[PDB]
Amino acid sequence: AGTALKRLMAEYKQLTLNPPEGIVAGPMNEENFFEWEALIMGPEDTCFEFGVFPAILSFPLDYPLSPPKMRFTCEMFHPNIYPDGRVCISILHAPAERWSPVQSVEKILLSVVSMLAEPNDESGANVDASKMWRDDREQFYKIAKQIVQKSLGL
Amino acid sequence: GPSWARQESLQERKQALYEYARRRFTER
Repeated sequence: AGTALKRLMAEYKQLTLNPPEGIVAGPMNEENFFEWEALIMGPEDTCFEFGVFPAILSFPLDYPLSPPKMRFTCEMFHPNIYPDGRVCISILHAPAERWSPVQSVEKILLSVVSMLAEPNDESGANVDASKMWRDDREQFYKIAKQIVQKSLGL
Repeated sequence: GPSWARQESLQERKQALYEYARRRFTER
């Protein structure tokens, strides 16, 4: 085991022992701790409430020196998620608060939950979603509920 | 416990989150 592997094993154990609300995360298979799936639930009383959004987190060899990449494998409609599902957030950019020794998988996932709860507007990875959030919030909320339904298969 | 039980537990927790969310999304 190298430094990345020991750290990922430790973070997985901690996430399992202390699960964040509405987040199920870990390696997809323990024979490769560099590829994780995280299921993130849209928080209750927010526009994506009860959506279940799967994301792949792909970790670099030198973790935790460098951040993972993260992409959703469900449809999304969000200012900070590219149309192809890639997540565009400051915590995942190499040195707002960017990747550093303080950061962790738990903080990545919590930051994504927060951005769902409160969509923000610096990045424009989805300009249509950025514009609808800014100017037609009621219509944004209608599409969010559709994204939720789709995430549940309903 | 072992790897395989952690993996089955993880997959069970994923299934359980979907079941939980579908109930909440369709309730009232």
